[PDB]
Amino acid sequence: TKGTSSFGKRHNKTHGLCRRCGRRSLHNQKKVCASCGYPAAKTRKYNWSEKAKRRKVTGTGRMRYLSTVPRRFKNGFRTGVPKGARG
Amino acid sequence: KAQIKQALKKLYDIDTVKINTLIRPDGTKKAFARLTPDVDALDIAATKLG
Amino acid sequence: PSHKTFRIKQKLAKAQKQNRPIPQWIRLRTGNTIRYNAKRRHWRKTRLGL
Amino acid sequence: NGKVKAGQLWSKNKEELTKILGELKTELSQLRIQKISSSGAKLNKIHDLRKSIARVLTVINAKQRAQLRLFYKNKKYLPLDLRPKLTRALRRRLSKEDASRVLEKTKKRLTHFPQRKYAVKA
RNA sequence: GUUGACCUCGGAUCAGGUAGGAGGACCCGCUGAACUUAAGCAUAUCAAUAAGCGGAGGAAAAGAAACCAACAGGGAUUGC
RNA sequence: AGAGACCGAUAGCGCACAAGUAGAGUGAUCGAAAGAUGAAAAGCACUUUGAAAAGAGGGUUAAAUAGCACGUGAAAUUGUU
RNA sequence: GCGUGAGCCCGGGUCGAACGGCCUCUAGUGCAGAUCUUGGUGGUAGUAGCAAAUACUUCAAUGAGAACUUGAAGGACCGAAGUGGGGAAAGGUUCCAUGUGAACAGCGGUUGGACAUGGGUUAGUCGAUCCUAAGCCAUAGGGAAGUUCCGUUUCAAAGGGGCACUCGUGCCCCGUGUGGCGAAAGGGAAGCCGGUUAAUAUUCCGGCACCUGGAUGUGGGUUUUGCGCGGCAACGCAACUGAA
RNA sequence: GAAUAAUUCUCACGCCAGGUCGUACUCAUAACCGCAGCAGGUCCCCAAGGUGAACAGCCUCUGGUUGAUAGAACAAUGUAG
RNA sequence: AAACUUUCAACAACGGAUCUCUUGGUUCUGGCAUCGAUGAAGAACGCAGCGAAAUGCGAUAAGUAAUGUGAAUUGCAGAAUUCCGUGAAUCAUCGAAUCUUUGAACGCACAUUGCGCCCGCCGGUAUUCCGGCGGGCAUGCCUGUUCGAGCGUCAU
Ligand SMILES: [K+]
Ligand SMILES: [K+]
Ligand SMILES: [K+]
Ligand SMILES: [K+]
Ligand SMILES: [K+]
Ligand SMILES: [K+]
Ligand SMILES: [K+]
Ligand SMILES: [K+]
Ligand SMILES: [K+]
Ligand SMILES: [K+]
Ligand SMILES: [K+]
Ligand SMILES: [K+]
Ligand SMILES: [K+]
Ligand SMILES: [K+]
Ligand SMILES: [K+]
Ligand SMILES: [K+]
Ligand SMILES: [K+]
Ligand SMILES: [K+]
Ligand SMILES: [K+]
Ligand SMILES: [K+]
Ligand SMILES: [K+]
Ligand SMILES: [K+]
Ligand SMILES: [K+]
Ligand SMILES: [K+]
Ligand SMILES: [K+]
Ligand SMILES: [K+]
Ligand SMILES: [K+]
Ligand SMILES: [K+]
Ligand SMILES: [K+]
Ligand SMILES: [K+]
Ligand SMILES: [K+]
Ligand SMILES: [K+]
Ligand SMILES: [Mg+2]
Ligand SMILES: [Mg+2]
Ligand SMILES: [Mg+2]
Ligand SMILES: [Mg+2]
Ligand SMILES: [Mg+2]
Ligand SMILES: [Mg+2]
Ligand SMILES: [Mg+2]
Ligand SMILES: [Mg+2]
Ligand SMILES: [Mg+2]
Ligand SMILES: [Mg+2]
Ligand SMILES: [Mg+2]
Ligand SMILES: [Mg+2]
Ligand SMILES: [Mg+2]
Ligand SMILES: [Mg+2]
Ligand SMILES: [Mg+2]
Ligand SMILES: [Mg+2]
Ligand SMILES: [Mg+2]
Ligand SMILES: [Mg+2]
Ligand SMILES: [Mg+2]
Ligand SMILES: [Mg+2]
Ligand SMILES: [Mg+2]
Ligand SMILES: [Mg+2]
Ligand SMILES: [Mg+2]
Ligand SMILES: [Mg+2]
Ligand SMILES: [Mg+2]
Ligand SMILES: [Mg+2]
Ligand SMILES: [Mg+2]
Ligand SMILES: [Mg+2]
Ligand SMILES: [Mg+2]
Ligand SMILES: [Mg+2]
Ligand SMILES: [Mg+2]
Ligand SMILES: [Mg+2]
Ligand SMILES: [Mg+2]
Ligand SMILES: [Mg+2]
Ligand SMILES: [Mg+2]
Ligand SMILES: [Mg+2]
Ligand SMILES: [Mg+2]
Ligand SMILES: [Mg+2]
Ligand SMILES: [Mg+2]
Ligand SMILES: [Mg+2]
Ligand SMILES: [Mg+2]
Ligand SMILES: [Mg+2]
Ligand SMILES: [Mg+2]
Ligand SMILES: [Mg+2]
Ligand SMILES: [Mg+2]
Ligand SMILES: [Mg+2]
Ligand SMILES: [Mg+2]
Ligand SMILES: [Mg+2]
Ligand SMILES: [Mg+2]
Ligand SMILES: [Mg+2]
Ligand SMILES: [Mg+2]
Ligand SMILES: [Mg+2]
Ligand SMILES: [Mg+2]
Ligand SMILES: [Mg+2]
Ligand SMILES: [Mg+2]
Ligand SMILES: [Mg+2]
Ligand SMILES: [Mg+2]
Ligand SMILES: [Mg+2]
Ligand SMILES: [Mg+2]
Ligand SMILES: [Zn+2]
Repeated sequence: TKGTSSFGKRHNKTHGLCRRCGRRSLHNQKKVCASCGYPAAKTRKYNWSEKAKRRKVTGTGRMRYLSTVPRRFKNGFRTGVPKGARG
Repeated sequence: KAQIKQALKKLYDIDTVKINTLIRPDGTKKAFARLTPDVDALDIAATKLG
Repeated sequence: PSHKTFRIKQKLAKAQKQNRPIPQWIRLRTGNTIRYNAKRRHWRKTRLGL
Repeated sequence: NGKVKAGQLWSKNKEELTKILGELKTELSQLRIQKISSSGAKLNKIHDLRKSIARVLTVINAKQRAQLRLFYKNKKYLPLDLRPKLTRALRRRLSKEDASRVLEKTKKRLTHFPQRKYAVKA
């Protein structure tokens, strides 16, 4: 009766939605994410998988703050306004 | 509901007796406001609103 | 089930606002290559993971 | 109309800016309320109105910060958002005064034996 | 007896500060294999390598002799 | 940022395209296919048969032996003569 | 047409933007096989088959088209441990109305859980929220090169209650003990009847109630020697001071 | 704490307020899991008349279905009776 | 003699080889040194006159200010400027701002849009109750301040 009959009894959930990475990988009883390692302070990452590292490395998101640093560096991290501007 | 009641009074100068709310399947909130019986809702919907 | 939490309710709302065809005027722009919607989902075909 | 221009905003105090902001706000709400059951040339007025609101908020904010910076001039401690933001590492560096100090003994040596300007003939 | 010191140990949403995470191609350490070769196999080899852990920068590390030599003596470190 | 006795869409990176996307797995993880109308849409007005999809005329174009199932259009396999 | 041969050259048709001969240089350079890799296509073949769960028939209407669409009339099955009326887990709009070429419903289709456009979920009383269970994790401390392992009251200086404030600042008591998460079936304050929509209702409308918290005034009760009377009794009565 | 008023009287009546999230529909020979509109699997509440010891089998009421590709013929060999 | 099977050609099918093309890869060489508690990298939810995705942005939301240029955007529509001066644009540049819920993530928690405490202002008869608004409350360690403990210990 292993197989088709036993497959009918599957109506529970081992994993739920993680609060940090968003995948359905948070273990319900252990309360530990199988993907990012929440709630540890560091993020889970291993060198035996290069594919997994590249799926979430820097640059795969929005870069909301880090993408404006090269422009500020080139101009010397200056402050002020251009000469006789209005306002 | 406490914020809805104060806003309607400030905006249109209307009074209510009770307010019911729900959240729609599309993620937005809809509120039912019942006026005091001495004011006609049909009149308000024409003077204010449209 | 009728018992839901607010996080699951929020997810279900977004999944059905993302399930409409493309407007007609998109297909008449210069240098267009989009024909249809390639991410259409149906409750009888593919299961969304929560 | 419903389209204000930043040129005239810069020459006003806060009282005018606040009441202009209020008048712009009520008008935008009314057009939203009566937006349904019709459609026409009022459709672009809402776009002009919400952009006009952004301009007034910007001018109010800028005039406030200028006054605050004048207040904290010649003070030892300033609020965090008025302090310069260079970079975390750039903010921890030794100041130029401290990084260029020397001992008494090495200073006396530079007074009497610095590098010289010289040439060697062929 | 009163009062005043010293030493050690504590409280405070006391005044002012500072660390964690990301990145890790290259750099400084710790810990640590087996497949394989020996026509078998245990010392050996693969290798003071892969995987695991901690710490930095535009370079890091090393560095002004308790050195090399045995000469008619050289003279901090690094690289070809 | 500049280049090459490199590859030319089953090649070159898994990805020349809304690609680490769609999809599979409880999970760690696995992971594609898919480029080319014409110089210019000038992307077929009107009449007629049909319930409609469409057909027959008639038009545009250098070309429809280029009609969006779109450059060229091989073989396996199939229809008529 | 040429060459022993691998091959080379020309005529006819289709087509639309680049290509060759000779001497040197260079290589990811020559396919029938690997139960070879990717893609495409045959014979078999209009073949095997589309046979559990008793079953359909007449008239009319719609429509290009009706066995499996709608009305009426007959004939039947489920037979209250139901093919009935409601829920928990799981799904996520599948719910309602209007309309519709193709594709899907292994026959058909004017019908659809399919396709297009709009609409729909109303609470102080039903739940969650509060409590703890098996269990999980912080704090004091001890291991481990380290990611971290143990430890839950311990070999710890571990709390909370009141009063005025000129106005917070100031006074005075008690002390053995001192965190959180964990149940939509355990524990637990409080709502019933009638009506209403295409689609919600113990939630909307009408009538009639209840619980908790907070302020407070009338009536009544007690006290002229201060905090109620009655009954042998079991006890009764609208009240009828009470800190550590 | 009273002798003219006092009463921190658990008595009657009277004043004010009660925030936040779920609520549609199915729960299965088509809305869940088995690659699917699969004779499999998946926790509960309500429970009529007759025969009969009876929630046995058999017939009926309320409620619900008439849905599983069809038409014609009756050879061998089969499956079921 | 037809039909059927088989072979070749023309035209018509099925399928996407071949030829030519390329806003893409790959390898080498040269220049530079800049993330974060002043809240990063990553995640979620929203924002357009008509948008599902992709790109951009954050309730000031398909963007605001400032500087330069000098007449557009374009699938449709409307409207604005039309270069006087008060200036088109998904333009270029970028020194001033805004920046939802989270995340090392910080009042305690979180499978909950759950439950608290302190200070101030505004309403409801109110220091104590209810509602709205603004500002706050994690841990380890350093320097300083102030309040303390101990017959550890000095003098009087
Ligand atoms: K101290
Ligand atoms: K590399
Ligand atoms: K490692
Ligand atoms: K590929
Ligand atoms: K999946
Ligand atoms: K020509
Ligand atoms: K022609
Ligand atoms: K052609
Ligand atoms: K030819
Ligand atoms: K057939
Ligand atoms: K049957
Ligand atoms: K039946
Ligand atoms: K409630
Ligand atoms: K009420
Ligand atoms: K809840
Ligand atoms: K609550
Ligand atoms: K316990
Ligand atoms: K430790
Ligand atoms: K409970
Ligand atoms: K309704
Ligand atoms: K009285
Ligand atoms: K009495
Ligand atoms: K309901
Ligand atoms: K219901
Ligand atoms: K259920
Ligand atoms: K019976
Ligand atoms: K019986
Ligand atoms: K027979
Ligand atoms: K037979
Ligand atoms: K090619
Ligand atoms: K976006
Ligand atoms: K809780
Ligand atoms: Mg389990
Ligand atoms: Mg100014
Ligand atoms: Mg509600
Ligand atoms: Mg402080
Ligand atoms: Mg670190
Ligand atoms: Mg090897
Ligand atoms: Mg060997
Ligand atoms: Mg061997
Ligand atoms: Mg061996
Ligand atoms: Mg390593
Ligand atoms: Mg750095
Ligand atoms: Mg160097
Ligand atoms: Mg150094
Ligand atoms: Mg020395
Ligand atoms: Mg020497
Ligand atoms: Mg040397
Ligand atoms: Mg190149
Ligand atoms: Mg291809
Ligand atoms: Mg490729
Ligand atoms: Mg092509
Ligand atoms: Mg034609
Ligand atoms: Mg041609
Ligand atoms: Mg074709
Ligand atoms: Mg062609
Ligand atoms: Mg052929
Ligand atoms: Mg061409
Ligand atoms: Mg080869
Ligand atoms: Mg071959
Ligand atoms: Mg061979
Ligand atoms: Mg047959
Ligand atoms: Mg069948
Ligand atoms: Mg059969
Ligand atoms: Mg039938
Ligand atoms: Mg029966
Ligand atoms: Mg029967
Ligand atoms: Mg329906
Ligand atoms: Mg219909
Ligand atoms: Mg069919
Ligand atoms: Mg059909
Ligand atoms: Mg149909
Ligand atoms: Mg649909
Ligand atoms: Mg209750
Ligand atoms: Mg622990
Ligand atoms: Mg320890
Ligand atoms: Mg709890
Ligand atoms: Mg219960
Ligand atoms: Mg009360
Ligand atoms: Mg007592
Ligand atoms: Mg219903
Ligand atoms: Mg049921
Ligand atoms: Mg079934
Ligand atoms: Mg299924
Ligand atoms: Mg009997
Ligand atoms: Mg039959
Ligand atoms: Mg037999
Ligand atoms: Mg942030
Ligand atoms: Mg906001
Ligand atoms: Mg606040
Ligand atoms: Mg600190
Ligand atoms: Zn996670």
